[PDB]
Amino acid sequence: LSEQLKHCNGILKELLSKKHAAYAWPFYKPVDASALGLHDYHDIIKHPMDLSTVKRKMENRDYRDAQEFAADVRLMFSNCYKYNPPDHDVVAMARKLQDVFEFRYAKMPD
Ligand SMILES: COc1ccc(CCc2nc3cc(-c4c(C)noc4C)ccc3n2C[C@H](C)N2CCOCC2)cc1Cl
Repeated sequence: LSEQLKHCNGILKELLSKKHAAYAWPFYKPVDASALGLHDYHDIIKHPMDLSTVKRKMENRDYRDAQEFAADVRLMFSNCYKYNPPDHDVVAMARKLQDVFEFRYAKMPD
């Protein structure tokens, strides 16, 4: 639905909003592995994803349905849970942002 894609865009805007910036910020841009010294990142993560990429895809009308959008958002979180030890600060931030996402995604119009 166009309606469902608008709900997805609303979620995306919320994830990027000041309200959630304290825990969303690591997810704003692609992981710069070389800059961070994470020289194994691209050997472990096959499909990098981040909120700027989700935004560009939405703006370019790449997503054809809500589930395609959701798969990229969940991919972003899964990459974080795969790469980082579960006690890492960034994983705590991911869990909080994923809670924001999942509870609002569940309110999808249908
Ligand atoms: C110009 O504005 C910026 C400022 C900072 C960044 C990227 C910084 C960054 N971006 C990061 C992305 C990750 C990350 C994520 C998210 N998922 O796996 C990894 C690795 C991890 C660290 C990242 N870090 C380092 C920081 C200091 N984190 C360390 C760990 O605890 C949370 C804070 C990018 C931009 Cl564009």
